[PDB]
Amino acid sequence: ANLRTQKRLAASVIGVGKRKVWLDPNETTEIANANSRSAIRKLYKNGTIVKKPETVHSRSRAR
Amino acid sequence: SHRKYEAPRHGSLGFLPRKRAAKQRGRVKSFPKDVKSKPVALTAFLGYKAGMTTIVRDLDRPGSKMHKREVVEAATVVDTPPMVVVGVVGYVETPRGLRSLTTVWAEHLSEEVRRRFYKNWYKSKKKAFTKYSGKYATDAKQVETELARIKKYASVVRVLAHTQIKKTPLSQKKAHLAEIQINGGSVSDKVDWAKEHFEKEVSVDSVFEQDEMIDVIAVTKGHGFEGVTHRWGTKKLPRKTHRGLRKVACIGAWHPANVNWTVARAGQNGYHHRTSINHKVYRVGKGTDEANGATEFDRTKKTINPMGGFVRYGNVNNDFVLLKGSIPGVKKRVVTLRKSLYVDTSRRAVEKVNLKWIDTASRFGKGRFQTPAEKHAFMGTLKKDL
Amino acid sequence: LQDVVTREYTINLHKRLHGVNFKKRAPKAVKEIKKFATLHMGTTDVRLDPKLNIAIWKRGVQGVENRMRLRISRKRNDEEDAKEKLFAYVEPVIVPSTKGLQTVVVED
Amino acid sequence: VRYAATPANPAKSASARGSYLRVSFKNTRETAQAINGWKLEKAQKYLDQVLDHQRAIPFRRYNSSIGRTGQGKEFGVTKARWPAKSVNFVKDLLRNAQANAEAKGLDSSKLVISHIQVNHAPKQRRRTYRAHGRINAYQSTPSHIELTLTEEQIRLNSRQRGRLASQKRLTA
RNA sequence: UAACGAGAUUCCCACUGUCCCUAUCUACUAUCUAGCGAAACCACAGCCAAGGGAACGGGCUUGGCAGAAUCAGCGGGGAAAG
RNA sequence: UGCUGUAAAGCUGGGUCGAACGGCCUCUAGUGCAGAUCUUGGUGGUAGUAGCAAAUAUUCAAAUGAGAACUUUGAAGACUGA
RNA sequence: GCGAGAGACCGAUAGCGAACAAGUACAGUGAUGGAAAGAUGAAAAGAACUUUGAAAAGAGAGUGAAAAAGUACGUGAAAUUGUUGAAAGGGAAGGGCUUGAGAUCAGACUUGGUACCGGGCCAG
Ligand SMILES: CN[C@@H]1[C@@H](O)[C@@H](O[C@@H]2[C@@H](O)[C@H](O[C@H]3O[C@H]([C@@H](C)O)[C@@H](O)[C@H](O)[C@H]3N)[C@@H](N)C[C@H]2N)OC[C@]1(C)O
Repeated sequence: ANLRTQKRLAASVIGVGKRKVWLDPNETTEIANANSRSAIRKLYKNGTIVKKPETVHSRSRAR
Repeated sequence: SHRKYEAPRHGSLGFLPRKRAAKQRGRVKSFPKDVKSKPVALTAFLGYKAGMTTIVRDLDRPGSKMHKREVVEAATVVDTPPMVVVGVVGYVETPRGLRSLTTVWAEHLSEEVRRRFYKNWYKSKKKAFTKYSGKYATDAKQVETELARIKKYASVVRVLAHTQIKKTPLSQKKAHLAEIQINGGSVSDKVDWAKEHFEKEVSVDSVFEQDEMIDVIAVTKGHGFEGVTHRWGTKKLPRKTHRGLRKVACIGAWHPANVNWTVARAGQNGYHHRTSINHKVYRVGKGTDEANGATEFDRTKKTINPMGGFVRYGNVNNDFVLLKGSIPGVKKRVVTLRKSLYVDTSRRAVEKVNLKWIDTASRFGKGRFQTPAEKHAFMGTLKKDL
Repeated sequence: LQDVVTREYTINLHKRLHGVNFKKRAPKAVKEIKKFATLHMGTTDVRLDPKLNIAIWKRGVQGVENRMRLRISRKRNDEEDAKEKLFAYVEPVIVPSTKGLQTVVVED
Repeated sequence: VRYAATPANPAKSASARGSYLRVSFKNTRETAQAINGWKLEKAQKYLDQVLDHQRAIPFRRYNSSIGRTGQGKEFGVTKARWPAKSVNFVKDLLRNAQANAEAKGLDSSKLVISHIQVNHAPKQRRRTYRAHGRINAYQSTPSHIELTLTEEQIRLNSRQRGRLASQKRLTA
């Protein structure tokens, strides 16, 4: 119910900013149990945590 | 020391205090002085301000540069359905002023005037005047004794009358009830005329004729709290004035050590009671006339209402009075029309006006057509017309 | 009285947002829709679907559409000691034009 | 503990207290006076309507330069206000006193608020910073609240005696 | 004395709400509410006119008068505060 | 609650309270407060008043919880703009 | 400095600055500057248990000679404040003098003497 640490750990493990980390809204309890980086990796592999895609910056008008 | 230079006072000391009027309906302070030898008549009439328009006229003032020439003039429309007489009041002279002796009411009161006696009509049992009505049903002898009292003792007789507000487009359902003084004839004649008009309608054309000069009593447009610059027209202080410039810089000398009543101060502006005189009647139109807005020279089959309706009022579907110029009040405001308090013999008072044309283009914008038919003729067929 | 009922409405948000501070237009549209749902369903307990919130904010803080087609349903609220026996659920309606649409009872 | 007022019949009464409550003394005094001497149930209903801004608390002493409202017409005033925190503290104390009365067997619908008062509690100090490097006080003005619920010769001269004897002998 | 100057000054062109003469609009305040909550200052206090008086009184003398509780403003007075 | 004295003051009834204290003859002094912009501490009126307005901006739902404008998660709208 | 005995001395704003974890806490770059603060009760017997409350707490109960001693603790003044009762109130209030009204207080049937004697007070 306070997933601030899990968000920070996922950002570190996945290799993105915190702004690109998606924590499953429907899986709050299991994410709350993920205290180690190892558990964060497991949740990342299962898809419970997801890397959001980058916001497009197209160069088509520039070209 | 004296003022370095002279200037007239800002604002008039005769319209004080600049406070909110006590009632929204404007009251008639004074009625025309009674002349016994005239026919019995009403001296006032209540209507509703509908809006303004433009007319064209030929001027008849010899010696004027515009003599025998067309002039364009602003004019005001007052929606004036007939009033209903519902009662009579007798006043006796006393060394302390006029005192009302008794009030006599008609047998039946319409729902719109009986709504006037209620703050919460929908939650009430509607008992107003229900026991009074039984003073007629038995034999009306008590009513006639009261009227005999008025004949014996009163020196001033006024009728109680109300507007038929449901003939206007107003969403207000309460009628406006007022005392209108009866002038002419003896007191007995006044009481008889009041009695024969109980429950009856009296029309505007019986009080006011065309070319008459009449007075308007109404409460002005409200503006709320106002500063001295606009409330009193004082000079704006220079641009570089610390703490602001819409002020009166000196509000008094050291002595007297009190702010004087004559100094301009910030306060409530507008919503004042005003009695404006000498507004000429340009037309007394009729509600049944389907060419209210037509003249001898402009023969178009046309009502007084502008295309689209009067803005924020509606359509004038009753008898109306077209008055020269502007009158106090806003749209929808109940206005009291009064006969002149004096005899006027000047040209402007005795001129007979003959209207050439009355404008009926939209008041909601830059109206450029007088009629839907003219609009269609100018623009031709449109897509929505197929 | 049909306590449980679903109807579809048009709300004229343009006249309700007239003169409103530009950074409060979308937040005030939220408040206007809540007030609109109480005027028709008689319930102060009004819940807005998050898809409605997305539709309100689609064009930014001052980009609210002039008219929105809403589906409002009054529903029971067991939730004892709630002060409200019913509540109104407000959700958007995808339509090609939000013009010329009358209030319609929805047969679920 | 000693209450400022002791019930006439303690068997038909129930009290409650709150000390050192961090709620405005002035708002609490006005809210306590607004229900002083009322039936308990009437007072609870009224406080709930105050919280909903349907009725207001009349401010009669601590009211200088507060606003004016039409909800004061009920009480003959123009200055009234809706202090939620004071209302909540007073409601909690009324609830506690009702619980105490129920434990003593008293009937809730008969209970009237026969005593209620607010006293100053010691102030809590904070600090506020002023222009030109000055420090001023920023204190709280807390409250002591307490309340109680309660179930609802002519001897005569010689001449006077002689006069009455004579008058009695006259009328039989 | 060319050049230079946030230096002082006069006139001209352009320009304009500086002005004639003001009006209207926006945001934030003020305003009302929930919560929070200071300070300056304070003999006692607080309606006027005249008198006399430390020769310009809130109080004293003689008059005018005088009706609870108040809110937003205001800058005459408190020979206001610092 | 009263009594005595012109007075400075003295005595007494009732309540509160818990460990020492007074009359008389004398001795002695760091011995009597309204003021000193007195000292230290405490407390008011002011006053629920001034005010809590720079730095574009927040919204819906769920979770948690006695309690959520302010916590967490999701959706979104924004900004810093290397 | 070390060891003793005393006083017509002071009695917690006094007496050393300090009666207490006082040259402490804290301030200042530094030299230096430098407070406030003693007392439940004989004994913690420091309130078990029930109940309302999210809780702090309340209400019962309990201990105690006392809770009018509850670690906000000996007594517990004043300013200031709440409630209750009584009264007054047209641009201050307060004071003297006088009386009325309402409240309080007091006294001679005496330390009365033996139905009588005799006295006290207010009056004609
Ligand atoms: C727990 N708070 C402590 C508290 O112990 C406080 O003690 C006072 C204490 O000194 C008082 O006691 C006092 O007793 C007398 C007399 C005036 O009562 C004083 O002369 C004496 O200095 C003092 N002991 C006592 N009556 C109340 C406690 N709060 O001392 C300071 C403090 C921080 O407030």
